[PDB]
Amino acid sequence: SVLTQSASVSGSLGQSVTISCTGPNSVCCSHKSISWYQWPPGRAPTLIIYEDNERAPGISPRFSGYKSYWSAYLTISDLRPEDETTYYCCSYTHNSGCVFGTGTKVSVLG
Amino acid sequence: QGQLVQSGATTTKPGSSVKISCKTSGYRFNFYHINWIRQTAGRGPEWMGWISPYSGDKNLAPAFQDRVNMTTDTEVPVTSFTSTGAAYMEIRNLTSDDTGTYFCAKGLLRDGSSTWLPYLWGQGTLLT
Amino acid sequence: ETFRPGGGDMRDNWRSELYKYKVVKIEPLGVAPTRCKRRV
Amino acid sequence: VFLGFLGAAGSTMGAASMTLTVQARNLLSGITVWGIKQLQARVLAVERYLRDQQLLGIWGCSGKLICCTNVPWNSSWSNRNLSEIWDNMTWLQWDKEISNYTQIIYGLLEESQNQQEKNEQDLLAL
Amino acid sequence: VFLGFLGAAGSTMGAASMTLTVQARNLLSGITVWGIKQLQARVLAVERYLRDQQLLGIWGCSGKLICCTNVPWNSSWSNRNLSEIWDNMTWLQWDKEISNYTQIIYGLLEESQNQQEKNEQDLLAL
Amino acid sequence: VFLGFLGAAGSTMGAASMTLTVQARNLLSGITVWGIKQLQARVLAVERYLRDQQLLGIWGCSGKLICCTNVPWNSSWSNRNLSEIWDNMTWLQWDKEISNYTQIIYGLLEESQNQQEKNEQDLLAL
Ligand SMILES: *[C@@H]1O[C@H](CO)[C@@H](O[C@@H]2O[C@H](CO)[C@@H](O[C@@H]3O[C@H](CO[C@H]4O[C@H](CO)[C@@H](O)[C@H](O[C@H]5O[C@H](CO)[C@@H](O)[C@H](O)[C@@H]5O)[C@@H]4O)[C@@H](O)[C@H](O[C@H]4O[C@H](CO)[C@@H](O)[C@H](O)[C@@H]4O)[C@@H]3O)[C@H](O)[C@H]2NC(C)=O)[C@H](O)[C@H]1NC(C)=O
Ligand SMILES: *[C@@H]1O[C@H](CO)[C@@H](O)[C@H](O)[C@H]1NC(C)=O
Ligand SMILES: *[C@@H]1O[C@H](CO)[C@@H](O)[C@H](O)[C@H]1NC(C)=O
Ligand SMILES: *[C@@H]1O[C@H](CO)[C@@H](O)[C@H](O)[C@H]1NC(C)=O
Ligand SMILES: *[C@@H]1O[C@H](CO)[C@@H](O)[C@H](O)[C@H]1NC(C)=O
Ligand SMILES: *[C@@H]1O[C@H](CO)[C@@H](O)[C@H](O)[C@H]1NC(C)=O
Ligand SMILES: *[C@@H]1O[C@H](CO)[C@@H](O)[C@H](O)[C@H]1NC(C)=O
Ligand SMILES: *[C@@H]1O[C@H](CO)[C@@H](O)[C@H](O)[C@H]1NC(C)=O
Ligand SMILES: *[C@@H]1O[C@H](CO)[C@@H](O)[C@H](O)[C@H]1NC(C)=O
Ligand SMILES: *[C@@H]1O[C@H](CO)[C@@H](O)[C@H](O)[C@H]1NC(C)=O
Ligand SMILES: *[C@@H]1O[C@H](CO)[C@@H](O)[C@H](O)[C@H]1NC(C)=O
Repeated sequence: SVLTQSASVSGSLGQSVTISCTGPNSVCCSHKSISWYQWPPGRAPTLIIYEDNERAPGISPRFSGYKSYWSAYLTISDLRPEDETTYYCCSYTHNSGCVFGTGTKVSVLG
Repeated sequence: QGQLVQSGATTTKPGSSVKISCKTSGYRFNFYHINWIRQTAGRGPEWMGWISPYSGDKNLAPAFQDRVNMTTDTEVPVTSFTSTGAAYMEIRNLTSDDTGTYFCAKGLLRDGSSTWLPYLWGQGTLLT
Repeated sequence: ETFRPGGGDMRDNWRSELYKYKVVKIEPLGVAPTRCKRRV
Repeated sequence: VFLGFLGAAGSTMGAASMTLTVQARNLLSGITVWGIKQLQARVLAVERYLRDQQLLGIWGCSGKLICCTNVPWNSSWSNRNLSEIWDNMTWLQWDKEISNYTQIIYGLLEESQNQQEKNEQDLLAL
Repeated sequence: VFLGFLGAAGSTMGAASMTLTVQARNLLSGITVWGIKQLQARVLAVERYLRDQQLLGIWGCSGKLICCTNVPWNSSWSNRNLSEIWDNMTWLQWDKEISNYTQIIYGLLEESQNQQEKNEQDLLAL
Repeated sequence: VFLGFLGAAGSTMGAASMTLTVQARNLLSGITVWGIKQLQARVLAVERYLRDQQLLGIWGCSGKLICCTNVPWNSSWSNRNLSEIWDNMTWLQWDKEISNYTQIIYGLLEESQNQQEKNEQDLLAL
């Protein structure tokens, strides 16, 4: 919706990608946390990264986060083959809900 | 670290209401919120709302407040730190625009700034 | 299925009132980590 | 709020860590059959208390309720993040997950104190 | 001078506050009828001592004889000037005038310690 | 090395001063005939321990194993050089050579603490 992501980006094995996540001042970013979700097509998602740069349990140290005053970034260091899916970002605070993003499909064809 | 199994693919038609179940296990059900999230065809994913099984309190987006029935049972304790819960979801004015996969999601923590964050999900239910 | 009264083992009597109770031992020492270290 | 004795038993470790003096008060006072059975209890209560005060004394934490040390947290003991311990788990859950390694830590907290004051005796040797 | 045990019992609170280790020594040692009556006394003496050492431990005064705190003196407890307390009244008179409010102060001296080290755990969290 | 309880009993005072927490652990726990004889022992063990912890508390050494003080070493007690004490004599030999003067030192370690905090109460009187 208002949280415009990075449309779509491609990659290659061993390299690192970057997904954008930015919106207007009403949802992003310095006064809101950002969460990143690996979401297979209409299946069971996975919380990767919460409270800007904090990683969920079991998340490989490849995924790193970074939130600026204007846009939040999700890096995927060292692309492994099992990475092709759609990544969503959500803006939230402590007593609110998830303002999901527009999605970004990542390809690893190499 | 438990499962959140849901109901089946109950495909109805506009006008009616649909009740979707969410039976928990493996974790203390009253310690984490149950978020409801949907990914329909026509939009992306949309956050519907979460409900606190302990406080009985409900918070849901204004896009679904006048549509969603969100209730919960009371856990049947299994062990000291385990239980089995049940969360129910309904929608009022149902259309073809609400066709999509629906999931429940246990909250992340019991305190802090990411308490209700949808962390542990179910498997999905295909609507109309 | 037929049921007949009886008893004798007098601990059944005390058990009918001590079912609500249970003895526990407090162990107040807990070790847990944080980003805290003492000075020099 | 004032939950009372063991009130935060089901609360997170971060919430319960603020209500320590509640359980600290009732650890020594309270919240001819049984004259020898009562005296047998009034002696046991002191011995259990002095053991816990003995370990606090040989760790440098004598008089402390929250005491920071020098032993770094071995991830082998529990590879859990900080925000998934104090804002999620209860102190009863934690004591189970650290049941085995609890004896290893008590020794590390000792020599880290005897070497510390041995360094301080040299710090004041001038 | 060396007045002895309770020697400054009739002296001003300022004079007696310098002779504290005198009464501190004889609080735990001293200045089959009675085999069970003697053992009943050797247990009571330790329990009374450990209670007083328990309160000193949860106030941050463990090991202190004169211990300064954070609780400001409520004038409702006693609206007496400083020079009309330590250079006029005796410690026996003072314990009577503060008999009621003595329990209020013991609680204030506790949370002022648990919040203090909770602030210190954050002071060393960097 | 780990010599064990009293392991460095024949070692120099400098070597044994590093193995203090070894003997500190087993001072309170351990390395109807005897029901009243056992209880008679479980009370004596606590009283001997609380006396040693009482002296440490009135010397300012509560919680310390190696504790530096203010009392200067009177050469009349022992006119031995520093390197002929810690690198030559054993703690058993030392306790004999200082057997007489041991009671004098315990009093000097007391008023040097009560005057110290009396000076600190004035240090914070502003
Ligand atoms: C027993 O176990 C249960 C379940 O584990 C514990 O309940 C959980 O407690 C934690 C903290 O105590 C809760 O986290 C907090 O969540 C609030 C969000 O609440 C706000 O929004 C709600 C929806 O709009 C609303 O209900 C709240 O309004 C009040 O009124 C309701 C009436 O229904 C009342 O029940 C509520 O309790 C509210 O008082 C409220 O507006 C969130 O705001 C908190 O974040 C703030 O605080 C933290 C620090 O505490 C801080 O880090 C943040 O930055 C922010 O400042 C906080 O996260 C959690 O929601 C509860 N429920 C769960 C986990 O399901 C219960 O506490 C345990 N009790 C004991 C005694 O052990
Ligand atoms: C749905 O919510 C309404 C709100 O008024 C409540 O009355 C009703 O009980 C809920 N549904 C069921 C089946 O209980
Ligand atoms: C962790 O503990 C093991 C033994 O349990 C030890 O061998 C290892 O060195 C420790 N690691 C750290 C980083 O302390
Ligand atoms: C979070 O905890 C994990 C242990 O499960 C650790 O590997 C990781 O480095 C921690 N991250 C932060 C930001 O503390
Ligand atoms: C402690 O040791 C036992 C040995 O039977 C083992 O089963 C248990 O898993 C250990 N504890 C933890 C937390 O791993
Ligand atoms: C004094 O004590 C009363 C209660 O006894 C309390 O209400 C008041 O706030 C206190 N005043 C000060 C200045 O501490
Ligand atoms: C003296 O004590 C009284 C209380 O009786 C107080 O009101 C006054 O301010 C004090 N004056 C000085 C100078 O301390
Ligand atoms: C303590 O309370 C009693 C209640 O009977 C009262 O008479 C007495 O005056 C109080 N103490 C003081 C110092 O006022
Ligand atoms: C040594 O002790 C004696 C009494 O035993 C005392 O008179 C003398 O002043 C002391 N000397 C020093 C230097 O402390
Ligand atoms: C060595 O000890 C003796 C006491 O026997 C003392 O007189 C002398 O000053 C000491 N010398 C040094 C260098 O410490
Ligand atoms: C202690 O006093 C006795 C008195 O009989 C004396 O023989 C002994 O030499 C004294 N101790 C020392 C170390 O001089």
